[PDB]
Amino acid sequence: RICFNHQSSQPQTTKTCSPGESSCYNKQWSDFRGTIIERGCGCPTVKPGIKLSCCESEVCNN
Repeated sequence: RICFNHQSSQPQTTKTCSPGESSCYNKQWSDFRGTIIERGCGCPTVKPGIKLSCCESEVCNN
């Protein structure tokens, strides 16, 4: 699996996940500086106040 791993609206970058990892994620939250969108491999656990979206297809997390 290959997932996007760039932050927000910055230029696209991708990452090849560990073998057997089938998910990608999109996490979004706000902080004192602005709105952040983090992307990566896997499907992390839900943390309060953070929006999370997981998908299981190639570069599915834009």
